[PDB]
Amino acid sequence: MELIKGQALFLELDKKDFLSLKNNDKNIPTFAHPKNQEKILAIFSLPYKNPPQNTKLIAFYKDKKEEIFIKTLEGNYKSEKLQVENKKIFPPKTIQERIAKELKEANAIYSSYTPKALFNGAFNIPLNSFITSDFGKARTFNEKVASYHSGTDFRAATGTPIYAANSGVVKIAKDRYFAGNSVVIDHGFGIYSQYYHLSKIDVKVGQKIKKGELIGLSGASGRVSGPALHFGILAGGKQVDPLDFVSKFNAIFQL
Ligand SMILES: NS(=O)(=O)c1ccc(CC(=O)NCC(=O)NO)cc1
Ligand SMILES: [Zn+2]
Repeated sequence: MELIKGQALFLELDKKDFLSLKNNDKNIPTFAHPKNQEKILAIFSLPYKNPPQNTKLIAFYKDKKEEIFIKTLEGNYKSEKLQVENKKIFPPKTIQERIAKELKEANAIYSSYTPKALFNGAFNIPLNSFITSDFGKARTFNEKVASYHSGTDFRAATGTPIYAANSGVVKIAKDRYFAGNSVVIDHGFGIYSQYYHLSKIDVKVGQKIKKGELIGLSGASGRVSGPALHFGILAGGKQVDPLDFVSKFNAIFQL
């Protein structure tokens, strides 16, 4: 198969006599294919930065092993050369400390696999706007990828209402350094949706939240380049293209 870097892929597999699905010694969780009962699903993601050229998964069954080969494609992401080498930058310890802590808090949350569906049918776009800045917009020195846009930015003046893309449980609901006023929702199966740079947070941590229910107001917090919404999806342990994901997810889980 072929998968563009920074995208997710729903794998279909026979349920009967299935034992495990592996990427070398790392396990990959599985879940019910909701319409077809003889099948199960797993989410596989390739990182945008530094993906392997090829990947080989193994679906072990009681009676046989089934291999899956996935070729890593490059896609057609927008990309600009960097003038100045990125290098190490030297923030104050006070900030270093905050970042490093908020990172730990994030990694703990994103490696807390919920093995049931908390969602309710398809995802909807968090607001009825348009994309100002695409996912995957990269900045490169020597065609090595230094950074990229980990989400997608919608047009939103400060105070534009934002709605949960799908049902779930709120895991983050506070101001953070890079993300500004962040909200992150666990939808189950390692699928998290992200809403950043809010001007206002209207939810707590631990709160069960309905699809289309209000989670906050768009803003510009922690954002250099003005008011907007930054929407993100983490799935199969990686930041991925949110619209591409939504479209694949919905194709399967449509109400
Ligand atoms: N979920 S998390 O581990 O806290 C995280 C993911 C991605 C980013 C990346 C970012 O902040 N991009 C900002 C931006 O340019 N918006 O227009 C931060 C934080
Ligand atoms: Zn953004």
